[PDB]
Amino acid sequence: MTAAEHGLHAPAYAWSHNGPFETFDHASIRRGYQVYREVCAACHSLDRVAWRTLVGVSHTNEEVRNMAEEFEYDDEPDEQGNPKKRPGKLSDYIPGPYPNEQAARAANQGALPPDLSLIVKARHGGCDYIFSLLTGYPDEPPAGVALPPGSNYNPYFPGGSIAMARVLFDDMVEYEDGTPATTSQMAKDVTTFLNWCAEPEHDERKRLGLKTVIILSSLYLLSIWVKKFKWAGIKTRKFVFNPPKPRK
Amino acid sequence: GPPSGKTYMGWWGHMGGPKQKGITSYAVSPYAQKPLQGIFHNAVFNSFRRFKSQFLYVLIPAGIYWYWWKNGNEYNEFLYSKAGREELERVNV
Amino acid sequence: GPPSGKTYMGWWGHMGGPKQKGITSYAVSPYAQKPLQGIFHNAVFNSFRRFKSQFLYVLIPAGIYWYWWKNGNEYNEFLYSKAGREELERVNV
Amino acid sequence: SFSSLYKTFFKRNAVFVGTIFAGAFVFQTVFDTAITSWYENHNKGKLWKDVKARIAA
Amino acid sequence: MAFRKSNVYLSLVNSYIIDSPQPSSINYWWNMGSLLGLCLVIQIVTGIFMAMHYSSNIELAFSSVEHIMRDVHNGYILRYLHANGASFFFMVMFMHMAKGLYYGSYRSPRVTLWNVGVIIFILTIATAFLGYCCVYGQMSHWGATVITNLFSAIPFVGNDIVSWLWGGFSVSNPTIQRFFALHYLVPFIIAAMVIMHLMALHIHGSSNPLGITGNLDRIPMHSYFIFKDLVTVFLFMLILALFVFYSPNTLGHPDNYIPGNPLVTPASIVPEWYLLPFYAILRSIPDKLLGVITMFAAILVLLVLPFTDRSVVRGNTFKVLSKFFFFIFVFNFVLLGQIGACHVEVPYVLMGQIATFIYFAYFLIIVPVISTIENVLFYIGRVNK
Amino acid sequence: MAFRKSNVYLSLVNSYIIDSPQPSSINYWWNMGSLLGLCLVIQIVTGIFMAMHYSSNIELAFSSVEHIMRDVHNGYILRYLHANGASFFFMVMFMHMAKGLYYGSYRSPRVTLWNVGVIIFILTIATAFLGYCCVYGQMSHWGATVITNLFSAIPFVGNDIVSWLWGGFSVSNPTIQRFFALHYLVPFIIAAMVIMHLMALHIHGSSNPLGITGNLDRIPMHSYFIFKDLVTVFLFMLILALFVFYSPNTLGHPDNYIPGNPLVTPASIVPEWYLLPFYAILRSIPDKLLGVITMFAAILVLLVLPFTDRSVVRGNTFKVLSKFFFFIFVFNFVLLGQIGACHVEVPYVLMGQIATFIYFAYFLIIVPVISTIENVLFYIGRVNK
Amino acid sequence: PQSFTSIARIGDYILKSPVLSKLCVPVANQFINLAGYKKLGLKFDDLIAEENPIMQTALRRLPEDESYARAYRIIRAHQTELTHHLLPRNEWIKAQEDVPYLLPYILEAEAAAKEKDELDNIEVSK
Ligand SMILES: CCCCCCCCCCC(=O)OC[C@H](COP(=O)(O)OC[C@H](O)COP(=O)(O)OC[C@@H](COC(=O)CC)OC(=O)CCC)OC(=O)CCCCCCCC
Ligand SMILES: CCCCCCCCCCC(=O)OC[C@H](COP(=O)(O)OC[C@H](O)COP(=O)(O)OC[C@@H](COC(=O)CC)OC(=O)CCC)OC(=O)CCCCCCCC
Ligand SMILES: CCCCCCCCCCCCCCCCCC(=O)OC[C@H](COP(=O)(O)OCCN)OC(=O)CCCCCCCCCCCCC
Ligand code: HEM
Ligand code: HEM
Ligand code: HEM
Ligand code: HEM
Ligand code: HEM
Ligand SMILES: CCCCCCCCCCCCCCC(=O)O[C@H](COC(=O)CCCCCCCCCCCC)COP(=O)(O)O
Ligand SMILES: CCCCCCCCCCCCCCC(=O)O[C@H](COC(=O)CCCCCCCCCCCC)COP(=O)(O)O
Ligand SMILES: CCCCCCCCCCCCCCCCCC(=O)O[C@H](COC(=O)CCCCCC)COP(=O)(O)OCCN
Ligand SMILES: CCCCCCCCCCCCCCCCCC(=O)O[C@H](COC(=O)CCCCCC)COP(=O)(O)OCCN
Ligand SMILES: C/C=C(C)/C=C/C=C/[C@H](OC)[C@@H](C)[C@@H](OC)[C@@H](C)CCc1oc2c(O)c(OC)cc(OC)c2c(=O)c1C
Ligand SMILES: C/C=C(C)/C=C/C=C/[C@H](OC)[C@@H](C)[C@@H](OC)[C@@H](C)CCc1oc2c(O)c(OC)cc(OC)c2c(=O)c1C
Repeated sequence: MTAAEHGLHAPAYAWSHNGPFETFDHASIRRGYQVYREVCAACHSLDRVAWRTLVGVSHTNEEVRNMAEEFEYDDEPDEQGNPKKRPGKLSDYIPGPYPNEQAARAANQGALPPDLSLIVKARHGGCDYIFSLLTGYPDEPPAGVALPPGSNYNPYFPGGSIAMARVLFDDMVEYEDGTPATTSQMAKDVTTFLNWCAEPEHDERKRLGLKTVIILSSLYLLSIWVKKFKWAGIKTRKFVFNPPKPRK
Repeated sequence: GPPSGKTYMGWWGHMGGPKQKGITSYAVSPYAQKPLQGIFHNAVFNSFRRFKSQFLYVLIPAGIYWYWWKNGNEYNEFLYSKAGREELERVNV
Repeated sequence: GPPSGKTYMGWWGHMGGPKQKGITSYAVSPYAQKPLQGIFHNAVFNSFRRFKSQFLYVLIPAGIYWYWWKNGNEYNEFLYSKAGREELERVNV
Repeated sequence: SFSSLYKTFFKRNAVFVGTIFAGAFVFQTVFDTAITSWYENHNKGKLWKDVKARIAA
Repeated sequence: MAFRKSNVYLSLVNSYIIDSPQPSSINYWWNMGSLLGLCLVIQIVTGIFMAMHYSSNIELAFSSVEHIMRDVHNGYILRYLHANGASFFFMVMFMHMAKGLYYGSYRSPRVTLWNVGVIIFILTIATAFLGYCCVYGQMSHWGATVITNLFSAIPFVGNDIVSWLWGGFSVSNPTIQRFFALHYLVPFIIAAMVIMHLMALHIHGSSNPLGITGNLDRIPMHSYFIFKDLVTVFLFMLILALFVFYSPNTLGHPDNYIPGNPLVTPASIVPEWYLLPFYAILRSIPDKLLGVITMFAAILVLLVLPFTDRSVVRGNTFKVLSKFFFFIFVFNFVLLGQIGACHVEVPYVLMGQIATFIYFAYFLIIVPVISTIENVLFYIGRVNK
Repeated sequence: MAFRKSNVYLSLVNSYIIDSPQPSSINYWWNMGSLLGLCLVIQIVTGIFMAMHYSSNIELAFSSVEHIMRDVHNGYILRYLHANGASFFFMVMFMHMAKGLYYGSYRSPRVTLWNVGVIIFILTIATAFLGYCCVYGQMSHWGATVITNLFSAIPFVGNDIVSWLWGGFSVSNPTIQRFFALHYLVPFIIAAMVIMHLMALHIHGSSNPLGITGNLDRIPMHSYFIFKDLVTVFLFMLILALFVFYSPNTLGHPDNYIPGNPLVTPASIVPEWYLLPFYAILRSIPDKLLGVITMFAAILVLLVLPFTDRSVVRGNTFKVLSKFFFFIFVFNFVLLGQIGACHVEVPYVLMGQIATFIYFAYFLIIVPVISTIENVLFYIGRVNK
Repeated sequence: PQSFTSIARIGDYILKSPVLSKLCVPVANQFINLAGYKKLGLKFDDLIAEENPIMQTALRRLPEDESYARAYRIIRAHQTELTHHLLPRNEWIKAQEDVPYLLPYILEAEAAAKEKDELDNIEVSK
């Protein structure tokens, strides 16, 4: 398989959550949500993330409630049977930009922008790949590359021809905390947020892992010592042979 | 109980081995022995038994296969690179 | 195999019963017997004769229960009829 | 482990199930607190609690 | 007598786990069987608890697994334990099988034990296939499609058998729902087969690393091997926990985090790692029917070993040539797996075909030839004339 | 020796069903056990085949059973067989237990056999309850609600246990999905308990209608009892087929053809027929906790029989008073069932309370008193001085 | 499962041939030394899988003194193996001691078994 067909290898960035003892940077998850909302959400859904899950992770209960209520959801029909709407609540799932697949394709030149709830785990390369893709669109495709109309060149994408154009540009977002919204900063932030969307158990899983490996390592070492003691009599056992007198 | 078929192993008291005589065994209680205060250092010269005596039976076959793999992998990489285009068309079609 | 606990039943050749002597049994092959035609007259009189010895053990208890049931059922039907409303109010609370 | 230290608590007997279970209950509490404290301290600044301290609305 | 021996139920426990006379010299390789028992238990328990939150309907499957990952308390632990546990089940099984091959465990009087083992291997592979289908990700749908289609190679009735397996025109709702029902069932059939496996083992007892009789020096299972088994049980749990908590998706495929799509087979499709060697064997044959027959034959050929091993001594411990070729077979099996992970390209195709030949040649040519030669070497190497 | 005896697997089949020495006089009441094995097989097989088309989600459950009735080829046969099979399982089990009661089968040396049987009875009732919940009709929802609520009677932690079983605020999706997973599991636990039951039976063999030793005249299971069991197997199938094909809903409740509704408990609610006697016992106590305790005690009291039967001879065949009271107990049980099918009204309340007292009195008072009287009667009716 | 009769037939053919003998024996000697069974105090005949009728007949006929000695070598070897060590050099079985003590009993049993099988299936040519 050629390099182009495989796609350019995504390099290893120093994600602060890489490492057995590292949690996600929650300030980054928070900014990442803003990038998702102000940029990605126009074409990408996040169907598996319930509003309630952001609480105590990237936002307060109050902030999430206000965010949920900005959207309308189907409610139970009235006493006449007529359909009605209601503001979103914590139990609702973050809504997508399109009502159906046909509408999504119609707004993206026949292409279907995938749900991003599991994108980090659904791609080889994980965070490194997502980040590299978002920051790897060159101004022009390499010489000799025939790019189909409506398509864009990105070396990190298998085949190099991708239906999504570059969307991150410096300062397109104004971060609440004052962080400079460079393309790489935004890409770093959405990727962290998206990693959390894919693995919300991340921080707790690693914490339990520390408890589990410590207890098991001790149990393993203890069992070896206990085994040696129980076997000490057999291991040091001695035999002597004295050929019996010929008579039987 | 129903009559069962003969095998090559019995049970305690009639294990099925030959009659034993002339052999005397001795053992000492684990409680009377040194509390395993000689794991390393004392068992380092004995260690590598499965290495020095067994490593070649494992190493040679492993080396043969690894090099066979590396050789084929480097060739595949060459074939799909710009420089390998002519040979690819030759061996592929 | 390991030694297992003794029970009150063995197997063919050592069933665990008392030593038998003086008893002689005789049998004839099923192939040499009348094709199961000795059913009626030889089993119709015995049938119901066996149940004539047992029916009272079943029937009396059954009769006691069927009549206890019927009596309660009829009383319930009365209690919930217009004529039983007076007594219903009395026994219900 | 030291022999005399063990003997002052259990003499020459092994530890009984009752004491093993009682110790496991204490272990579970102390171990969890110690691990959680070390873990949260190791990631100080990254936790939501730490972020919420500065950030507000 | 002691109650453990007298009681009808306890006597079985005592017979298999307490007083069972064990050869004094069995090494740690003899610990894999207990590990396989542990694996089966882990899978069944985690599976049942997850089943309580799973929906088999094709439109709900993938989402229900996500529900287990996200909403169920400790659900991610159950799922990662079950998924990684399955991989460990196969690794330990390969080691258990390799141990048997090396020590001639398949030889008389343990042929029945070995054959029952082969059946368990087949059932375990089938079970894992069914379970993988239940997630209903891209690899699930396509794996279900390819595997069920294997039967379309049966002449005359092949296509009908496939339609029957599907319950329709393709892998659809009926297929996933029946696969989940069957995924629940087979583990219990495996359990029954393990009991049969243990029964065959019990009548002759375990072999040992010297390959000779263990009747002259036995030691009770209780304490000695009960505590020795504990060493590897903890090591197994430690290693499994490292994957479960620190690297839970390393043994899996990213494509299975994409819901099944009947209209698109991803270019990046690759079978689960433990199936790669058999996958490579099938791909090595440029013919539909023969590729299928050859792959199934790679499992069935295990049954000829008691007949092709002409040696007069059990096991490879004292055999220079046999030890060398055993390792050639092992690394050849790993290579087959690596080839299976590659695309159909030069020179991987020839390499796969050669490795496939070596796999079969081992059982049918190498073992009988080398064992006959070794028999003679042992003879002429000491006898005068 | 013959292969059926030497082979490790066939020797078990031979000892249990070919050469097993049977008392020459066991009558047709001894055929119920084989019938129970047949029932278990019928239930597991029809159940697995239906599981392939079933959806446990609370919103899809009722409709998936209708899908089995309407769309699945022969689905109605599978469903009617499974549903009517369950009723038959209980009728035969009641007869099996009654035979044991009559012939003193619970007496030493068969106490273990009896106790394992009680456990199986409990597991079977629990399994049937779980399955009924899976239909998710009106009786399913309310039976699930009431039965899980039985645990709320446990002081202090009762409400927590119920919330745990439900997996929520009430019987909902979590509940039905876990009940189905558990319904699939328990039958396998029952199969394992049946194996334990058979092991206990095997060490002492069956008793016989005379209540004396069967060691002086045994005949092999094979041919004699294999063919005698076949007679009842066909009779059982004949009767089951009559219900399955000609009157499939007679043993059920029309309300279960109405989807579960969390807001309405039908006035016509009635438990499954085989649960009625126990339902009547619970209803007889005007207290929540004591009612639940008494109902479970109705099952556990079976365990006191080996101890309360003071007779020196095994069984009722030669006992006038015991035979009479055994039938009093039998019809009292049927009456309890009839009372359960009635409304809580006069004079059914009092009748149920008296029949409940009689149920317990049989084991705790009638059996010991009558058996003692009979021992003395046998003594003074012949001995003289 | 190659018979010892077959093994001996091939082996003797090699030993009797000056060419094949000088060519094979040295490799066989190296094979045996590399096998390492002598370092565990075992003789080759101790290594023969015994779970078959021929070997059981052979072992039953083996004289008592030799049977006791074979028993000791087997037990000692298991003990050495479990300790993951080799025996002290002076306790190793010497080439001169690695004698086929059981082989003659085995060959005798095989010959008798072979004859019984031939006699059990004899055809009569009238
Ligand atoms: C991912 C799924 C698997 C996870 C669970 C697997 C756990 C077990 C698998 C490994 C195995 O079975 O290896 C067996 C091999 C044979 O060994 P032997 O019987 O000849 O030992 C004599 C010992 O010194 C007695 O020594 P002793 O009993 O006194 O302690 C032994 C040692 C045991 O350690 C273990 O846990 C077993 C490996 O404890 C220690 O001192 C270690 C200190 C950390 O032990 C070895 O020498 C290892 C050879 C490496 C080949 C591994 C290939 C795997 C692909
Ligand atoms: C009900 C829904 C579940 C369906 C399961 C049905 C399974 C059958 C249950 C019935 C049962 O267990 O009854 C046993 C009872 C004891 O009998 P025994 O051992 O003392 O017999 C000696 C026989 O003449 C030997 O006679 P033989 O072997 O030669 O043929 C016997 C008879 C057997 O019939 C059966 O299959 C059982 C009814 O065949 C016939 O002649 C029938 C002609 C059409 O048989 C009897 O004698 C009946 C006595 C009254 C029992 C009524 C049942 C209460 C519901
Ligand atoms: C369907 C067919 C299935 C066949 C599957 C084939 C198996 C696939 C690979 C399984 C992984 C483990 C291989 C198991 C091999 C060990 C078997 C064994 O029993 O080895 C014993 C051997 C030495 O034992 P000895 O008793 O002879 O030592 C002398 C004492 N006096 O021990 C040794 O010599 C040392 C063992 C070194 C093991 C090297 C394994 C390399 C495996 C690579 C792992 C895969 C990576 C992706
Ligand atoms: C910063 C916000 C965004 C993020 C994080 C993001 C991320 C992604 C990722 C990871 C993919 C999958 C590529 C693959 O298959 O490997 C993708 C695909 C795609 N995205 Fe986005 N995206 C963003 C914004 C947008 C916007 C605003 C649009 C619509 C104008 C868009 C349209 C698409 C389309 C059409 C594809 C399909 C590509 C293909 O399969 O060829 N994306 N995006
Ligand atoms: C769920 C699967 C399995 C379980 C639970 C299991 C369990 C066991 C156990 C407990 C032992 C005794 C200890 C040991 O030697 O490890 C054993 C022995 C054995 N098993 Fe398995 N086994 C399984 C699968 C297999 C397979 C797949 C094969 C071969 C194809 C196999 C072949 C053998 C043999 C030949 C032995 C005897 C080894 C000897 O004593 O030399 N087993 N197994
Ligand atoms: C020998 C036993 C078993 C094996 C080898 C096995 C193997 C597997 C495998 C490989 C998967 C896919 C895991 C993944 O990639 O996500 C799976 C999934 C599943 N299995 Fe099993 N399994 C076993 C027993 C059971 C049992 C008894 C149940 C009980 C119903 C069960 C229930 C499930 C469920 C609900 C899933 C879907 C969730 C998931 O993907 O983890 N399994 N199984
Ligand atoms: C799935 C359910 C069950 C199965 C498959 C089963 C099977 C058997 C079988 C095959 C027999 C021997 C033949 C016979 O006497 O019928 C037997 C005997 C017996 N069973 Fe069960 N049984 C079950 C449930 C029970 C229950 C619920 C009890 C008691 C509560 C019980 C108590 C006994 C006793 C005491 C005997 C001995 C009868 C005698 O020989 O006098 N069984 N059972
Ligand atoms: C001990 C054996 C079993 C008993 C006593 C039992 C009993 C029952 C009962 C009473 C019902 C309700 C039937 C109705 O009223 O429609 C039922 C339903 C069901 N059972 Fe079982 N069952 C058993 C084993 C199994 C097994 C092994 C499975 C395997 C999954 C299974 C699957 C089902 C299914 C899918 C239903 C729903 C369809 C229907 O209502 O018939 N059952 N079972
Ligand atoms: C199906 C699973 C297969 C796994 C096979 C593994 C076998 C190991 C089971 C360990 C049982 C040890 C019993 C010892 C005993 O009764 O001796 C008792 C002493 O027991 C103890 O001191 C407690 C040891 C604690 C061991 C921890 C159990 C680990 C649980 C994880 C295992 C999961 C499978 C009698 O001792 P005494 O001989 O000195 O009088
Ligand atoms: C789960 C358990 C429930 C069932 C318990 C009842 C056991 C009945 C099993 C019947 C086996 C009969 C074999 C006879 C045999 O081997 O003798 C063979 C002869 O067999 C025959 O002639 C065939 C008889 C037809 C058998 C009918 C099949 C029964 C339908 C299945 C019902 C069960 C679902 C040896 O006969 P010989 O003694 O004259 O040489
Ligand atoms: C494939 C299915 C599994 C295979 C079955 C064989 C393996 C059984 C392993 C189970 C270990 C559990 C054994 C505990 C029971 C031992 C005590 C016992 O049997 O006491 C029994 C009474 O048991 C009971 O009442 C109920 C036993 C139910 C057990 C439910 C798990 C006493 O029996 P006992 O031996 O004392 O008889 C007197 C002889 N003079
Ligand atoms: C929950 C269930 C748990 C299981 C409990 C065990 C109950 C046993 C009932 C099984 C009945 C089936 C037995 C048929 C097999 C008998 C033939 C046999 O063992 O021949 C065997 C060979 O069998 C095999 O290779 C595979 C057997 C797989 C069987 C899978 C069903 C010959 O064995 P043989 O007795 O001649 O001894 C060999 C010489 N060393
Ligand atoms: C109802 C139950 C049924 C129908 C059970 C059927 C069981 C069949 C066999 O097990 C006994 C079978 C699983 C076993 O064949 C020996 C495996 C080695 C099959 C290996 C296998 O895997 C693949 C796979 O996993 C894939 O995933 C995405 C994709 C695949 O192609 C691209 C394959 C493939 O090409 C092969 C040969
Ligand atoms: C996760 C698994 C669980 C929680 C298992 C629980 C099993 C519990 C017991 O089995 C051992 C239990 C079924 C058993 O009690 C001994 C039965 C005799 C209970 C009988 C029973 O049925 C009813 C029923 O069926 C109904 O239908 C609509 C309605 C009912 O009231 C209106 C009842 C009822 O009032 C009782 C007492």
